[PDB]
Amino acid sequence: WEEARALGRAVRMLQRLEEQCVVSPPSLRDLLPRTAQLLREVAHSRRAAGGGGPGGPGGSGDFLLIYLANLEAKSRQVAALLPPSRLRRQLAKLAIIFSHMHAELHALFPGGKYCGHMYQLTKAPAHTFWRESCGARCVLPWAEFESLLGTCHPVEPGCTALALRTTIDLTCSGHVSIFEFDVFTRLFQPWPTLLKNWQLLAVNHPGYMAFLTYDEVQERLQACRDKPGSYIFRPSCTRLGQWAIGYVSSDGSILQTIPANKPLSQVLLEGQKDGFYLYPDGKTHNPDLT
Ligand SMILES: [Ca+2]
Repeated sequence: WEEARALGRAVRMLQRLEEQCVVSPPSLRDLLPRTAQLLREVAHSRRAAGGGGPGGPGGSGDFLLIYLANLEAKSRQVAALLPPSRLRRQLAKLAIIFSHMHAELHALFPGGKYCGHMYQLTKAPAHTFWRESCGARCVLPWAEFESLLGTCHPVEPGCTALALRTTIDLTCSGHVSIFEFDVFTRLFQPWPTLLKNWQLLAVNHPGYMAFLTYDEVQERLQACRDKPGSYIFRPSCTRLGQWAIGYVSSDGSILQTIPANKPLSQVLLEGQKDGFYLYPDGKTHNPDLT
């Protein structure tokens, strides 16, 4: 069967990369063997008589077809860069993407065993939307997903929709999994104003940084070290669905805040009032979040 062969090809490509990579999270040296070990687990479980969950479009089989083709494409990108500033950045972005691919596979096939049909989103309104719109499916192509989301939260076609796609699609696969929609709706809660929240915080906010690691943001914030109240906020790529707010304190040290149940807009507005989050990316413009 073709899925078994494809799983073997993927495990081999991850081993080649792992050997070609011979530090701080996300690290390809860590992620490559971890993802391979998970795929070996998936292969074993797919031998079982049941365990595939509801079939058809967007089920476990479809998820793996799309996931392993994308994992191949990203692995080719890494191989083409590795030695046998630009390079550091390209390998950082790809490490973030691998951290995303690992987290998604772990969320949906923990221990190798599919749970995409049972998976539950963090935010209840978003969970209901997914199960009502998408049913038992764990993954959709972007164009279908943009249509379904639009029954509730329509986005303007063109550059805005494409920006939304770039934000939601953590694995850069062109498909949205239930795990990606969980992360997105957690980050940009609350549900009733979901895309307004995303517009105000991730398209029109100079403090937002996507696809940057902890080390890259520290390097960025150090530049602001003489402007206390400077801050940037990014989605964590190691603790998916959480924000990490990096900020310059009064004394000039770089601290971190992690939001919990409060929407980001509330955290930033309260941190503005308290005088902590004042100059986004060190810029003078701080957007009004009411
Ligand atoms: Ca994706």
